[PDB]
Amino acid sequence: GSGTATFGKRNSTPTHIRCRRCGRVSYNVKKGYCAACGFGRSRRLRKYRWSKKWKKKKNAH
Amino acid sequence: MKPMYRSRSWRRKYVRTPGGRVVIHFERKKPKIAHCAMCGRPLNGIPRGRPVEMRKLPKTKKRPERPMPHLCPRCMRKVMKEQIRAQ
Amino acid sequence: GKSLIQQRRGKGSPTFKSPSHRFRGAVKYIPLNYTQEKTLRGVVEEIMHDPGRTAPVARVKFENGIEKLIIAPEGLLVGQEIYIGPDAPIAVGNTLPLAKIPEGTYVYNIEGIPGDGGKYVRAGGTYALVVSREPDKVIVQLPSGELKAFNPMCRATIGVVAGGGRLEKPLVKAGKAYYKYKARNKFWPTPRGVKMNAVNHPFGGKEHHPGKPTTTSRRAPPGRKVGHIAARRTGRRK
Amino acid sequence: ARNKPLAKKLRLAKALKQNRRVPVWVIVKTNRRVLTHPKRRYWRRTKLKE
Amino acid sequence: KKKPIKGQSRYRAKIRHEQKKKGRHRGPGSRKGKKTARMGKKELWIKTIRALRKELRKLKAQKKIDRKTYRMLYIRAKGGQFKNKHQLYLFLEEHGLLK
Amino acid sequence: SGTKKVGSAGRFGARYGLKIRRRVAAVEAKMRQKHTCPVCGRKAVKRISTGIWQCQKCGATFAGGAYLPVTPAGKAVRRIT
RNA sequence: ACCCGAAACCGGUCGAUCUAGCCCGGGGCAGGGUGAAGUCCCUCAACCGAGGGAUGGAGGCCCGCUAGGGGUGCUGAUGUG
RNA sequence: GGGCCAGGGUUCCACGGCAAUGGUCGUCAGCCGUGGGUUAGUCGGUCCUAACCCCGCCCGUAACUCGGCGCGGGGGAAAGGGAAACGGGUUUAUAUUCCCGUACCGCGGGGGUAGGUGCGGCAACGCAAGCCCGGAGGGUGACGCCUCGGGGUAGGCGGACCGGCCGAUGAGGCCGGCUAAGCGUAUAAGCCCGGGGAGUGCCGUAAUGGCGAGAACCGGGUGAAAGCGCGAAUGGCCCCCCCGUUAGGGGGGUUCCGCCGAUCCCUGGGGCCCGUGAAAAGCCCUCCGGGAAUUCCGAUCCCCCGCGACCGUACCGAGAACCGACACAGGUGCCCCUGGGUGAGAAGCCUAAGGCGUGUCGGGGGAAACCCGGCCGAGGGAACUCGGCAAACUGGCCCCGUAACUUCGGGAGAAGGGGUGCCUGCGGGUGCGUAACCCGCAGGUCGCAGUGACUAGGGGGGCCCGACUGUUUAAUAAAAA
RNA sequence: GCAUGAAUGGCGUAACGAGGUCCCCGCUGUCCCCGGCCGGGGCCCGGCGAAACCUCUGCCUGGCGCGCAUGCCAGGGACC
Ligand SMILES: [Zn+2]
Ligand SMILES: [Zn+2]
Ligand SMILES: [Zn+2]
Repeated sequence: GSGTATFGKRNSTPTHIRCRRCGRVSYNVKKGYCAACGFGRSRRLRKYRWSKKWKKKKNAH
Repeated sequence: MKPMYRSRSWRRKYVRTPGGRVVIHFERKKPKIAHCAMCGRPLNGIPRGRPVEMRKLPKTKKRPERPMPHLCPRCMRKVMKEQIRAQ
Repeated sequence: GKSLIQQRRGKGSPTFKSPSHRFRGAVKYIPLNYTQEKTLRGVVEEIMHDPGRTAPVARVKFENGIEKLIIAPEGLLVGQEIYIGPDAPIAVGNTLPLAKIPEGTYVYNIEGIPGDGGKYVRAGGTYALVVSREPDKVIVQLPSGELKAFNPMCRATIGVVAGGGRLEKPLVKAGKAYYKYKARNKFWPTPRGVKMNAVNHPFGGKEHHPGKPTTTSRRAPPGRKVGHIAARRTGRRK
Repeated sequence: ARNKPLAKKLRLAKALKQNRRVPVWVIVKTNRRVLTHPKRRYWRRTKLKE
Repeated sequence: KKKPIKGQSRYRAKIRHEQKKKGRHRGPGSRKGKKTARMGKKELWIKTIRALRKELRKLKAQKKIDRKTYRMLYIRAKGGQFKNKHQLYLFLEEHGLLK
Repeated sequence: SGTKKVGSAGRFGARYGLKIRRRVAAVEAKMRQKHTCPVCGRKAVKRISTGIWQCQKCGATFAGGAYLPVTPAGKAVRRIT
């Protein structure tokens, strides 16, 4: 166990689906919030200074 | 069969069609019989059936024509005797 | 190190939270306004088994249309009538203030404060005894052997709680215990701290012995109160 | 899956329409400099982002 | 065209069934299940007791025995004294309880 | 039904120990008897649940002990009242 | 501070589709054996007793390549499978 | 093999192809090019609520997108609850969705009628049994595990008859002999209604059991799955004949008895809990209050007319369409279902239906040595080895027989011994039966061997540890932990 | 009793165990002592066709040597 046979149980509900706000497939469906933009958990975008992901979008890094 | 029909809440019947093909028919189970409010004994004159069957019938074909159709005859007579004596 | 079972229980996780939805509901007395200065009649409609209560429960419908759930006293009959109030006759199943209950009587479900709903003597098969009555306090002997003083206006029910003797029979099987404790979501099976690693328990270690006395101070901090807490003594009393 | 939501179905439809080859007239107009696009996809090999 | 089915035959099985009815292919060496598995217990008791009750009721209806005799034989049958109606009739004739 | 000692504890076979089996058998034998009903006064009382007993003739149902319809404390309070 | 290489330490965040625990709602376990409590009947004597035969279906019971689950030995095969 | 979730997202269908992909080749393809394909009042989502979650107020925090009790609002199940449709046909690809035939539910409307103002029964009850608005109560929805009786239905078996194929154009074998929702219609168990007045007691069940708090017994009421009639032969199935250059057209039949019988349905018993095995929506009835109705109002009853929105619907569903980098011997889904013989058996073996020859590189050969997987080996029988490791012995069923010890339950299938095939006739149990299932008896006879293949325990005696069932280091430790 | 001992329990114990250990019947290719046969590889032929690894090379006896040399010293062999 813990190897090849384990990955066969990935046929359940996906953990993350598309997010209506940011358009990225990071919407935690069971809990009900986005792991990228914070949709459904906060009104303001989830932005952190230690993260370069939101700078990569606008080539501003 | 579909996962919904895999449930045991459906009763399944095997039938053979006039065209010669065997088919599986699923039906919803009928409810239980009405029971007396006081002692819990089964009532009489109240047919069993799901809501559609119950609505398929007229008013007088789904309950007895006597006062307090929700009680069995002993309870009905007992309650009326007590009420008359109290009055 | 790592946390203890008692430490983890304080965070209210589902592993430790009680399943208060399988049960029939709390059994509290009707509001004191109804019961004080007035006496109400009620009829016992049903007696049933409460998953986590250790005692049977009963449904009562009062003359004012109020329905309530009570702890059934031993010998209670379905369809009988009970009375709640100062003028209630002294009989099993009747609730009335301690001031009106003669001494030498068995009572249960005593109110700690007038109108609190009852805290004391609620387990199955338990009862308390009325010792003395005074204008400012009523002395009652509790199941633990303590003489406690209650306000005279505190309410109690006459009789003994049904379901006594439950401990006479063995729980023969680990499965029997499994179902008993799963009914209320109590931590079972339980481990022994002496067989844990040193990271987990004060008594943990490769050797399966406590390296320190098992009597812990009452002033010890959380994560250390294990074994015999503030024990006056230990062992067998001769 | 047998049961699908409309929004996911529409996104899958957009991806399906995207997955096609470059027009031959586009190739000749561009003089063979444009021969493919980055959205080509094989269902059993390259899986959709959703 | 649609080819016809290659239907399996039951001729040998039919012959074997006739032989077994006669009493063949039934010895100890042709048995695999337990004797109870072969002739169940509760079903046998049900058959015999229902037969005995039916016979007793028939006798009472025909008036060959009185009410006391019917009662005594009923409790005896429940107790299991009689393993078959032949033994029941042997008891009747032996005790002279049959009119 | 013809067992010298095991009684109702014969379902356990050779398990759980002499004292456990004896105490189980005694408690169950006492509980499974027929008890006098407090209403109709006939020996037709059976336990339907832990602490709940019912008469099989008149239908009266009451609350009693875990394994016996009446306990010493209940008897004492009944006589006192 | 000529250039490369650490185990590690701190901050904020992401994870219970694997796996651990618990809650809610649901599907499954061929065939057979043994025979607990309960409930009885028959025969001779009767100052006591003695001799037989049923019924009933419990079990963290038993055999079992049913399905399903587990992984003791061969330290078997494979061990760029 | 058949049906189908999750996941995949065009992989589905036709035509045209083989530069690349496919463990070889390939004219083939889940591959490349072109053009197509998913039709719903009834099937699912949509409605209800379960565990649980979210927003607002409120409190805390330096503060917050952070932690939190109480009040108010909302969400939360495509296998829980929950209105209504099934046959035939059609396309290369869709059909409970399209076409024909026959139905049902929701809303609104029109013409009548029951009733407002009506009856039959001692009774249980039988009835069309007034309309609208608001409220209360009862029932149903609505429920654990184990075990057994009764009533059915799928499927299966034997016989007769009709048509057809093989066979000697003998005996004999096989193939077809079909029937949906909907509508109308009754009993079984359970419970009830009247009469009746028992005990040196009777009555009854598989069993437990019931009776002056009302038994036996004689009349009845209500009450399921089913069967029966229409639907319905004009449909489907088998066969025959004439035209046969393509292309077509007609005539027959499709009828009965006897058994076994479900894990599929309906219904009642009994037992267990220190274990008590969901809620709401919806639906039915009753009762209270209020509002109209008399040349008038008015249905839960008959007849008819109109309207019923949004989204999924192709396909695989796995030893090649999912996850694991793969057309991966793993995992997910074996999640639901299964003719005949042997047989206790959903075991092993053979075989019908359906499927496949793609668990996709082929050809040659006394063509060796050696390695993996199997079969047998004379004489001895553990002398091998750390150690009987591996293999071997026994093996199903019937009968006899069975020790130390013991917690009296067990040990126990202890140990050990005898039998087992086929054929010809009888006896027995339940049964109406010479139907079906099972149980004995006598005789004749063949082999080395009769559980002849398949299936299928080797046994006993000391000691240590842990009482037992159970759990553990997923990937070197299953243990005395 | 180098250095056991009574709830970090003492002693005993029926039933149970893919736990550890000793003995006996029966059995056998474990062994004396290995020999035949069957299917798949191995081998040859037609196709598709890699990887680990690689300073350059690559015969020996006595030795010197960072003390155990295919490559140095003296000898012996060696057709590809
Ligand atoms: Zn987002
Ligand atoms: Zn009643
Ligand atoms: Zn009673």
